[PDB]
Amino acid sequence: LRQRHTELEREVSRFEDQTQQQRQQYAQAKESLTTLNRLIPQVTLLLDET
Amino acid sequence: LRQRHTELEREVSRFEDQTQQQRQQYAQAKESLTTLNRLIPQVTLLLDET
Amino acid sequence: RQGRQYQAEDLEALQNELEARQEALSLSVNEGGERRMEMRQELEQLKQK
Amino acid sequence: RQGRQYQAEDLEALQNELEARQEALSLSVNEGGERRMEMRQELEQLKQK
Repeated sequence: LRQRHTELEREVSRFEDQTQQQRQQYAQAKESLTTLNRLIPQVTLLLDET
Repeated sequence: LRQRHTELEREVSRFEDQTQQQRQQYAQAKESLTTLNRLIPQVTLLLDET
Repeated sequence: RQGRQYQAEDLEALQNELEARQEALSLSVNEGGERRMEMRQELEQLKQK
Repeated sequence: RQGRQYQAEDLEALQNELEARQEALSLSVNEGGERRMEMRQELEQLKQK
């Protein structure tokens, strides 16, 4: 059970690492998507590269 | 523990309902925001009601 | 569709409002599911017991 | 800021992909939370044992 606890702690660490990494990364991704869909949600088409 | 099962099921039903409605309305509001910044992301300025 | 005329002449501000709503979406769901999810685990535990 | 010159000529596909990645955000976060809390309950069981 102590070995189980050690492995469970390792698993807690792994979950925390994954959740952090993913939430931060996808938060920056969300920010980038928001910037695109705010500033240039097909505003480029309005520009149309005319 | 079976009485606890019953009460837990009641709580789950309540939360499930609330989450379903909340997510539906907020998804609709999100979709409204997307329609705004997609059809009229300040495209009204180009329209300009001239 | 949402609002009936709802100041469509200059609706900029509303988008920002929706942003808050959008945020409140995640929260409002993230907690909700978690709660039920929590009890689901407990439910399983109860069943096992 | 993201990329350096990143298909600005046509970026809608990228917007869609990032939407998919936000869906991934939701799924991944919920999955991590459920698993970690379930295995925390397991930790508690192991402790009592």
